[PDB]
Amino acid sequence: GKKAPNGEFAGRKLKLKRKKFRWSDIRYKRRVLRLKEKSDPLEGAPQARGIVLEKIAVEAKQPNSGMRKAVRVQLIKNGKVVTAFCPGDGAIKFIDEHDEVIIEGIGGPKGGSMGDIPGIRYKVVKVNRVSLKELVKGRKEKPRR
Amino acid sequence: MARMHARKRGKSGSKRPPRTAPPIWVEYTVEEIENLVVKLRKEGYSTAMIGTILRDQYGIPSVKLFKDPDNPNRNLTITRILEKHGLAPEIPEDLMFLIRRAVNLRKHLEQHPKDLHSMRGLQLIESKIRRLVKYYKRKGKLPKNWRYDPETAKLLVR
Amino acid sequence: MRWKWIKKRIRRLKRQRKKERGLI
Amino acid sequence: KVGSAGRFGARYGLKIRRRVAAVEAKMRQKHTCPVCGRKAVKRISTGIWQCQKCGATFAGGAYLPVTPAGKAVRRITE
Amino acid sequence: TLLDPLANALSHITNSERVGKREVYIKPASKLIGEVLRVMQKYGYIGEFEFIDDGRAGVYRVQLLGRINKAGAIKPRFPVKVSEFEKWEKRFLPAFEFGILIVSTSQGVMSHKEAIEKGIGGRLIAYVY
RNA sequence: UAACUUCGGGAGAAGGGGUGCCUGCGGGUGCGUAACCCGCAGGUCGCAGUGACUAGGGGGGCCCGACUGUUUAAUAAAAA
RNA sequence: GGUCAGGUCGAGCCCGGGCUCCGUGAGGGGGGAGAAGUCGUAACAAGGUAACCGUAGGGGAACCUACGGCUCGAUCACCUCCU
RNA sequence: AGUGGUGGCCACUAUUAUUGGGCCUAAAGCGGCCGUAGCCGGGCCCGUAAGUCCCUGGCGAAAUCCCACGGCUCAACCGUGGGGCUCGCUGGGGAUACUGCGGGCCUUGGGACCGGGAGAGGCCGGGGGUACCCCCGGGGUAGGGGUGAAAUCCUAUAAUCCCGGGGGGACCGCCAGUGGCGAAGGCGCCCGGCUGGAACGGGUCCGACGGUGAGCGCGGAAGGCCAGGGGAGCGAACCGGAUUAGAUACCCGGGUAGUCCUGGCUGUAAAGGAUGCGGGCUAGGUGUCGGGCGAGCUUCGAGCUCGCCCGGUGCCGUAGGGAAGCCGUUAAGCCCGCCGCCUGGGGAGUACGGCCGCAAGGCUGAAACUUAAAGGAAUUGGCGGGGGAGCACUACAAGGGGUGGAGCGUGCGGU
RNA sequence: GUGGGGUAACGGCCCACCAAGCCGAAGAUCGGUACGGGCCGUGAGAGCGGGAGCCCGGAGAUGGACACUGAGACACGGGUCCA
Repeated sequence: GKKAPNGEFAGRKLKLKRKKFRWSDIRYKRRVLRLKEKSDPLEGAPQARGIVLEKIAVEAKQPNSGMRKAVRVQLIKNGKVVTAFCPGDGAIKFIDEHDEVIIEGIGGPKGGSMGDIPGIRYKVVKVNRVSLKELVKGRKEKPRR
Repeated sequence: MARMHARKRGKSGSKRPPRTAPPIWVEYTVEEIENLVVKLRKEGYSTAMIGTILRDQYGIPSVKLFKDPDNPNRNLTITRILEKHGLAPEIPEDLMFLIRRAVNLRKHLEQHPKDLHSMRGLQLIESKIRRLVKYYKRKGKLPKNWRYDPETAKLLVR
Repeated sequence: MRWKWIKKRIRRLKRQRKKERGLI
Repeated sequence: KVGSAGRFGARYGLKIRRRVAAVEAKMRQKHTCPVCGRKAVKRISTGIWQCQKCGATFAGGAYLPVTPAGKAVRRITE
Repeated sequence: TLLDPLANALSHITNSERVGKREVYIKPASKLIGEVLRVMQKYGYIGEFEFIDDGRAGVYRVQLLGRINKAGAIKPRFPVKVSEFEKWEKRFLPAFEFGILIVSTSQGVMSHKEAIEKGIGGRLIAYVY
């Protein structure tokens, strides 16, 4: 070859080669460690509730346009700061401050985001445990709040 | 052939004689030719230089092909004959010459200092001798208890 | 470009070792 | 690590005591005696070096029995 | 240096055939070469073969039919059981019915079908198609 | 035994533990059991065994001068 | 069961050191985003100063000069290859 | 009677390559060697049967899984039988191709020997000239110098200019070639001694001593660091001048370390063939360097040349390979053994710790976060104070009139 | 290593004496994480991922320490005691 331990009893050499190089994938290293868990604020969980600290809006990037409605939350789960994107059409009536808001991830932990958002990885599904997404739709429950 | 170890070029294209049928164009016997080897060894010739002589003078193709066997040691030619007589030391002539050069070099580097090229060559000759010796000690060409270090080298030379 | 990165790093290191040397 | 400076302590300043430690170490050594071929050459006095074995006293450098100044005189040829 | 000589002897034979040369001169020279040549010759995938006996360097001169497209050896020379003969023939090789997965057994060199008939494998030596 | 380090040092850092007396042994030196030195074991008293006398409290940070030395004999021994 | 002498198992408390993780602090460094502000015009054609590089000093910045290397080098760059 | 969302895991993903991936240019060859551990071993024989294959027998609980049939309306499911189960362990008998080991053997690999020969290989000493510079003397006036133009600057008891002499440092135009030598970094005046390596022909010698090689060890341009010496010219810093809006820069006048030599020390490179090392094998042609060999020519010297042969460096090109450009016996071709290394981009070659270094630095070496691209080759087009060539009168030159002045006419901006 | 104690019993388990060995790069020691197995999830396979109901074996019962009765506990709804 141009490379390898091909010998009969050489196999430990080969097995280590592969073992070191496997670590070169971030996604493999994260998951075995628990670095994934620690980094995401929900702690590897699907959702967590928290209290809306204040309503802030974030700016659109250079390709795009649009001023997005958002909540800065303090999780009741832990004691950390999260930024969570709130949808809704006329969004702000539906969403409410200092009530309990429940935040979920979106789109995987790919680390990327949409263009209209400078860096928000998170979704607000629920406000007072009734979805925002019901209020977007006209066919299940038409606007409320 | 071809191998590289202190050159960036291949080895020479020379080969052994294939007159592997016994001589009959020689007109000297085995007996006369042995007689010559004792006298020449005694004179001051080393065993490579004897065999070269034998090919030119006495006209044999190879000294492997007029005198193998006649004693029961491996690869029977000159120094095995001598070895049974006690005219050859056990340390191969090959090794005797390598060792002699390895002494010669320390003495020049001293007197001539600032030799980079010659210094790398002293490391290289020595290194090769340890590897050759490591096989010989086992084979019985050298004693088991022998070691090759550079002080022992100087001893042999002197 | 190429010059920039390296000298910046060498500045970054010498300031850090300065801030390490005089606050121990 | 010290060559011979460690008697002095931490004192005199690193560079000077490093230099002294090297130069004296070399100074103590045996050196070629082209007289006998036996050597034990020591510095008796200032610019004086003497071999114990042959009783010979001869002039030398400050750290060698030969001087680099002296070699230049040799090198020029008559 | 010269190590694993057999793989090399097969490898020369492949290059010859890719060119479509009439013959091959095998510099390596063994019992292994000649028994493998006899197996090749029974199948009639090679033609007639000469061994000159020289002790300077034995030579084999091989006729090429061109019926061997590729023939090479195994990198580990990992061992092979009787149940396992099929597994290696489908897996690696394009063949399915060509009947040579050359294996060495206690008798010499055998093919695939010949290994079944006897009932004996050994270490997997190489392949031929 | 720490920070620090010019690898010398910091260091006796810091901090812990034992130590009397009697009775039986061992090693070492010697010379023939004389002359000595250094340990061990068992027994055992008091509140306390360096019991008296003798006999350093320790640690870090900052400033200055590197150091040892010298200075206003006799108000000033220092950052001079 | 009393009280006490000798020996063993032996927590809990206290003291100091070692190791390992978490929270956190004036002040300070860079990073990814932002829209608009500020200076120059460096790089991309040769960008009107061909560029890179290791090393060394200096510059408000893009950078510049010295030395040696390199062309992934400008060019009809013409001992020569190129012409 | 679910559908849909988020989070995670497995497939898709040959994005972990054993099946089933790579390293000229896409990410990736270690600056090079040495030899340790380890991995791997030519031919022939022989002993063992450890590895390796076969057979029998002990056993790997039930459940889970498949197939079959049956029961519950049916089916899921469960029963029953058969088959299989992480299936890692055990004992005896046999075989000996292949492997391991012990012994014997052979020259095919490896190292070694001898003779002609070439060389900018290394170490030392001697020495020549060219050119610069300084100083002495002669000669000889008014500008020299510098540039794209300039300016600073330099010069009158005299610079530049021109001759003769002495001293000094440094280096070697021609020679010099697509050329030669060294492991690599690299190596160029000429002469001599000392010394290392190589191609080659003759295998004369040991007889598998072999290959690779984690670690380790060692060399390592330039500059730098330390000491000493040397200093003619050159020139970071630096001090003016110009250019430029300003120059921070290109340009010019001065100028220090340094450049040189020795002793010592550190270690980097686009240290490139961006192509790890060793071997076998796979179309050729031509030139060239040195060797061997047979000739012709001959100034009778391999001086000029041809072929065979051996090694090396180049051009063109086959099979094949490559994304393509290319590569192609000097492989990116076909194989084998081993080492080093990569797995999107930025954060970052940073942080933190350790290790080395005198420092500068070197080695190792993250994470939070953010992103839908980063990259390679070619195609086509535009473009370029990029190169070459050529035309045009709605181009420029030549030439003749005119606008911008004034007043008016007319349109527009503004008001 | 030698003798001995104690246990249901082997044993540096514990003890006296005597020696200076034992272990390591085929990764010791240290930090960190984790009941293990039958199986299961996925994948054509190779492989990857997993230890959940359930069965099998061990471990625990506020944290720690302690004995007695019993073939069997140092004892999951027993006692003593400390936090």
